[PDB]
Amino acid sequence: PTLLIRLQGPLQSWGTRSRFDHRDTWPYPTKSGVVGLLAAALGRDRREDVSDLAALRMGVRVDRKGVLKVDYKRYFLSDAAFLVGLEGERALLEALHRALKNPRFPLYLGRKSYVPSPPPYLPDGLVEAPLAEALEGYPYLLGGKPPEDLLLALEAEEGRLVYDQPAGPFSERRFAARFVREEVLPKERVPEGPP
Repeated sequence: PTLLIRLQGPLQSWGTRSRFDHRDTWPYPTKSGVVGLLAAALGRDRREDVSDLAALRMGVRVDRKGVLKVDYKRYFLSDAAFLVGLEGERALLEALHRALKNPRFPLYLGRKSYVPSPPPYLPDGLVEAPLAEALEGYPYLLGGKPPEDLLLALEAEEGRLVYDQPAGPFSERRFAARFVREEVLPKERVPEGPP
């Protein structure tokens, strides 16, 4: 029902495309960034259609915000940890689940050489629940319970616009606006981690 992935590492960078400067970063993973990673895992050529991936409904749980720093110019998120969920058609999610375990192309957290640690694959990440519940109920990515309430950023029908919805093959760089709603997730909801 919902595929969960971990985006965690010493360095990450995420771009929207109301066109975005490659030297900037969004505060948490973007739909375009995540779909790019999914496509890499599947081994898709950049010219290939990604409408099936774009149709997935995405949510982000910010387990650890990480600190905004400069890489030498280039902004990045230091030591951030994100849980990302994707809800949609089962066969595709299962294919993605397998692809993430053994990615056909290297997975990077934004800029090539930002290596994930731990890897994005979560062995128990394919949850039979809709997006919000899947994200709410997954164990904290770091040890213990979250010490404070978490940010949850959900694809929605209303809210704030972000131009990160892949609307054609990545080679064309065609993106549309989607609404993302930011909510506060009570810390008591999240089971004790790590996964």
